[PDB]
Amino acid sequence: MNLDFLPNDAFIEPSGQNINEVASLIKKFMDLVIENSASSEQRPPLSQIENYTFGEFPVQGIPTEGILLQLKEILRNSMNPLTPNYIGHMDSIPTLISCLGEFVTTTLNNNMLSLEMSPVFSQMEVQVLRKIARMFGYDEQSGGVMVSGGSLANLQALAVARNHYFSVKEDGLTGLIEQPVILASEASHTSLHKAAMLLGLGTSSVVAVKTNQNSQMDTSDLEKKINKTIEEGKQPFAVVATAGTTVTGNIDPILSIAEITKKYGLWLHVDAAYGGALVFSDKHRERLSGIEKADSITFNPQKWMYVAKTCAMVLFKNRDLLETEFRISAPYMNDTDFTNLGEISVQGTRHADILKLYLSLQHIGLKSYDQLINEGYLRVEEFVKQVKQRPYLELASEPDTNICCFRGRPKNLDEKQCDQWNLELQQFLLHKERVFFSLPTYRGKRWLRAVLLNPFTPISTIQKIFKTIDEFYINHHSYNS
Amino acid sequence: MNLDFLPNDAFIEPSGQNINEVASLIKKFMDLVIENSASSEQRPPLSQIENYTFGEFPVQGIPTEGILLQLKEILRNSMNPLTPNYIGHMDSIPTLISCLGEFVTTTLNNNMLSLEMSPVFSQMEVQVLRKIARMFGYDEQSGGVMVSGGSLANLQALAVARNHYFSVKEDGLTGLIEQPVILASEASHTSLHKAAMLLGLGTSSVVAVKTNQNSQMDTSDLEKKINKTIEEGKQPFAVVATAGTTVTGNIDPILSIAEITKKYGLWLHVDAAYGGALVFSDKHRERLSGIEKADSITFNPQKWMYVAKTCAMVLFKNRDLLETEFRISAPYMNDTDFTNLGEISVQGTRHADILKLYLSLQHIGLKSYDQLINEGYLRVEEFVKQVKQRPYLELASEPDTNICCFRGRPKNLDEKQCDQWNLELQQFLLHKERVFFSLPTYRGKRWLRAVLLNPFTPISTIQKIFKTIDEFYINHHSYNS
Repeated sequence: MNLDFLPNDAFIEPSGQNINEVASLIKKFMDLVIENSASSEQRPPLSQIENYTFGEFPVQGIPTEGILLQLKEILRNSMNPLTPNYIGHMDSIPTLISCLGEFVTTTLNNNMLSLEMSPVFSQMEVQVLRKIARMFGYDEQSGGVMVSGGSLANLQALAVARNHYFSVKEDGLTGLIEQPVILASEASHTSLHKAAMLLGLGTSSVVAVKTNQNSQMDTSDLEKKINKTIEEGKQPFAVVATAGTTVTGNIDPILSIAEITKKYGLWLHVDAAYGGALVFSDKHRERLSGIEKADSITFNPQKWMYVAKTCAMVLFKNRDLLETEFRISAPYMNDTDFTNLGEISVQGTRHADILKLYLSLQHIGLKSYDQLINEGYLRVEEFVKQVKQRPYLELASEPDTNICCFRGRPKNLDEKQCDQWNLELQQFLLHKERVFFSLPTYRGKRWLRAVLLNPFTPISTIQKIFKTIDEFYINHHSYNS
Repeated sequence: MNLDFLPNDAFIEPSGQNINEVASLIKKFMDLVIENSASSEQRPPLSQIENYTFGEFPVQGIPTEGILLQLKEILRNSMNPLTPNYIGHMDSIPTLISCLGEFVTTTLNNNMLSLEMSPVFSQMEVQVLRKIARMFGYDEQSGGVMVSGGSLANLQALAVARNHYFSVKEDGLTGLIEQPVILASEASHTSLHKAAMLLGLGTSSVVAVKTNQNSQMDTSDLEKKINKTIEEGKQPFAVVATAGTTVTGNIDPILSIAEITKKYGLWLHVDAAYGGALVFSDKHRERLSGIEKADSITFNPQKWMYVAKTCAMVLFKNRDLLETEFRISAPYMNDTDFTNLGEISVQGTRHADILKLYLSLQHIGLKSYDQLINEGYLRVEEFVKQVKQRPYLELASEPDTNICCFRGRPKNLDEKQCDQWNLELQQFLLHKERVFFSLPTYRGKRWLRAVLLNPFTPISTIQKIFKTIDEFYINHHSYNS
């Protein structure tokens, strides 16, 4: 009786008889997490060792002790992006309030499928997304939806555009004569190809446009590509403008692209998954000029807003387009004026991600977020200043965000020797000061990429890193030759 | 200096200077959550009041106090599925260890985009999904991937099938002559239509097949539909078998469907989002006989396994099909033997959901899950027994899972009067004993639907609701007439 087979703390009994055991277990977990996270800076950003002993469920439930030991062992070997010496990827330190809100949401166990399941979260999400859309420059007719990652947002926007221009919602793409074409920058994200493939358009449907030296779209090249594809059998219907590309973090000229698309009557989609956070900065918001011309926007607050994963949204200039092109009246649930979020979304059941974003915005505030963005820009400006004044160092392009991609180009060394030199420098930096630099391959060459997101990285760290770089250059065998 | 603009507990400093403030805030949040969840049974399962004052971000960060007040006021008005008197929907009480694991994963802030970002979680997920696939009856060639909800799993399976049969991965669906057809049961989930629409096949591509009295697919009707669609221009390519339908929770005859699909060479896809948990029950696993014949399976551990949302996976009989049909070699990240989970998935960045499932399996064990499933079946059997022996009560169909849909059919009342009687009975039951019954519309009539997932619901409760039903029937004005 009273569930004697289950462990005394398997569930939180609604009556509340086992409150003491639940409290003790929660306290143990909280203490372990606090101890692990407090000493993040001491541990190296990356660990080479990995664990591979899983996939054997026990017949008898293991006690809380032992489980805690295994959890601690797993945690020690996990990736460590919380240390200040991790400036290689877009992952950064998340706000504490967001993590606590995520825990609260998991404990509540509500659902975003319908309003009945989320009486308050649905309205909160609607209002918060409306405020964000207003901040991007849209009117009251604009409307958005939250998804799990920017890939789903891109897929939803492309599907809506395809349905609106071709009206294949109920028939399909088999009867169409000319293949639709989507034009994208040659430095665009890899999710565009997957989205095009999943919609039946074809992986080869995406047509790449040339970019200038700063990894920005070339408007004349875009016009030439549009004309060349029109003369052929295919017909263009969408143009994708990327703000904050993946590698160099550059921003396309959205204003000219929007003008061209309006001239040719194409659907303009803006992918500001990283650059969107600029709308929270008074000084640097103008870098996104013309974003109000796009027919849809993809935004990821989890990147530059320090919100625990995952938080991502897609915004549309017109709500009726989402209500008609995407929505299907097949479901016959209870009639309610409020539109269920599962009908106009790619996925039906979704975890309530609005709470963490709302809590983060309330706790930090607008001014603090503006200050954080300004500090990141200051760090990137100092990094760029240090990169110059060194003949052997060259920049891929002038930065537009807190991302800087640079490389070493010894005069005597050739391309392969330069790549080996860059890889050796990355390894040396990682092993000496525990500073992590990503090593992407752009334009056929390896570049050391640094994303400056950690608020605790000081200028002295950058100066010490560059001093170590100079020491490595002087001590390397190439200089002797 | 030292981030004087931010609140003292906005982030967990890697150095560890503000450990005391972080600990105090975490303790406050834990105490609030424990207090709220302990008294879940006292609060009614549903609350009519909703909050609508959001969407105004503060210029200055509010202190932790006040934020806690607003958080608790929000919590009090949230839906309450943790009470034993909530048997209306598939939502239930989640395991505590899963919630704690979710909190730990959020604190770690790793990523499933690539192995480097999740050195251990990737391997853990691969091994756990392999074990689950082996438990469904697949061989070593089988392979799975976790997504966010069953809708994404259905979309991925349908996309893989379409690419495999038609080879439109690089060209598109415009050149095809005959429209592809997918045959589904008339009681199938609404996500099939959305998946068909998103893939360019067409919302009308899905062809509905008749069902017997028990809401199960009719094999002869399936064969007739296949022949009739073949004679026409269209050509079938996939057949969808649903285990544990949404309304009545019935299971289709997967063995005969698989035999027919093999005879006609179609892709069989099994959607066991709810029924899949039966593979953890020794006594009732045989209800899923023939599931090993399917070319893909969609499973949702979050429903019948009491895992905090969201946890869902899709399994494939062949890994090479996923490696070829779905994977695109466009990304040029670091070369590694281990395949990145973002290339073979609909979404790139995903929160680590494997940890909560692994922790739940370790803490509870296999025997405890078997016992929980058996107890649910016992409750449903008692519910069915009580439903009979009452002339005015009729069952939609004989249950196959812990879901029972029944209704009241007074002899004198007509259809509209019967529907009004059912709605009034639902309201009366909700208002007297705080017992929540869902009110779906099936076959043109409203049915009181009860999903028995709460482990703390005893038989005496069922007897009490049935006595209340008898009292309502006797006291209703229809009986006097």
